Amino acid sequence: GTVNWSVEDIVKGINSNNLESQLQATQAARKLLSREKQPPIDNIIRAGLIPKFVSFLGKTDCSPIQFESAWALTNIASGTSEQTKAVVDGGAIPAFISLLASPHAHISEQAVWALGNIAGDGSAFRDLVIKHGAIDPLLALLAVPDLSTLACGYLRNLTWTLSNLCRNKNPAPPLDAVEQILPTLVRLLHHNDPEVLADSCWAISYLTDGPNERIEMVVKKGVVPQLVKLLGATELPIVTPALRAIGNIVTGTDEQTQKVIDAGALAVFPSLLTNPKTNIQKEATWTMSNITAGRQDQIQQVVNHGLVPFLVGVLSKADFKTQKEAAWAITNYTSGGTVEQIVYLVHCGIIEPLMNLLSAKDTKIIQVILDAISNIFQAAEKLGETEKLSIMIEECGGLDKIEALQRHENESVYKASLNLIEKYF
Amino acid sequence: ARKRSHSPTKKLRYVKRRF
Repeated sequence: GTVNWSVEDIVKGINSNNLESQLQATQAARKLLSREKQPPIDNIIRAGLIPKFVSFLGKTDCSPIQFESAWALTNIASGTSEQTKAVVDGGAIPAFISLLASPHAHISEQAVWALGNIAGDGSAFRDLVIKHGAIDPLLALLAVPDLSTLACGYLRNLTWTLSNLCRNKNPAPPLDAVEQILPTLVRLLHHNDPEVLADSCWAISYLTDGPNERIEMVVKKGVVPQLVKLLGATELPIVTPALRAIGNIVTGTDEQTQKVIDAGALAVFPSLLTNPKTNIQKEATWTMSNITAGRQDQIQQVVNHGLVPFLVGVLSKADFKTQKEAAWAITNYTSGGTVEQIVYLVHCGIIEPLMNLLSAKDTKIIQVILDAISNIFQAAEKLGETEKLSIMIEECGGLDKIEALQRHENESVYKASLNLIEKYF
Repeated sequence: ARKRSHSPTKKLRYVKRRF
């Protein structure tokens, strides 16, 4: 009945003065915009239909046309930034915010979804949705004693839209908006649905991707233990955002990092640092690199949890990006560590893989490795065992690699290699 | 030894079409 209409027929129906004809044409538009392959969004926009749909959003007496137009506009807003902008330019934001209070749950859900797409376009539309007052009604939709009474799809859509309100930087979301959203986010972070958990973790990861004051806003809510628990989940879609959030948090101050450690995060890293998903391994090793950049007691907790052998493992075999993160972790470790910690590192077998990685073409990883070797040599000097370390490097085939780097294009690599050769070889 | 922040996301827009 409303299937496979032409845009011409849709226009004729919507331009009729008959609300039922308008409803049928709007539903045909919705079905066109819901097709799997290349929905004709641009044709619908060029036909001038967005203002009509937006006006239909306000037909409180015809809830079906509200729903159909909300769905059509949601799918238009799901397209390119220009198509989302076409929806915003038609006045859709305040109309959808008004629909958030609809007594019909499917209409409220559709408005939530549409605002999620609009905010997901970027920081400008995110902040514009916020300025029009979306957060209060959105959060009111979740003000129930037990989230489990809400329909699963409804709650998932609310969580996703809230996550888009937390997303993007340059600028980051307004501080007052983040403080307004965070308590509901914590509650959602304790929900049992895997998709709600995943999107809540993503929102926290966004909110912690910034300066230390944003991180502090988050960690003062006490969510770090829940994030560690989720770090241990079996569902990769939960572990990925949980790990991103924990890594962001350990980019902060030593005290925030210590909050991560105290919550028991390090005990999860034997599995994370051997995870079959390359992205998990890379992100876990980056997190480790930022933990080894911390205090000597924090390096010591890395040692106690038995993680140095796992760093040697990643450095020995992993995708190259993860090996680069591991090199960074080793260099930070040797920069901040005691002499005893550095000798422990050597005793775990770091030198041979660290030397094998000097065969790489990336200049940055070579510089990182040369810095680490210099630090290890400084510790050896403090112990008077520099000759033993030199022999160690020579047996690995590393002296050849260093003396070869003496002929490298980068000045820093050149000078560092020559300095090592002159002082210790 | 300084902390290193995460790389900028290359996914700049997050939108969902309702099928």
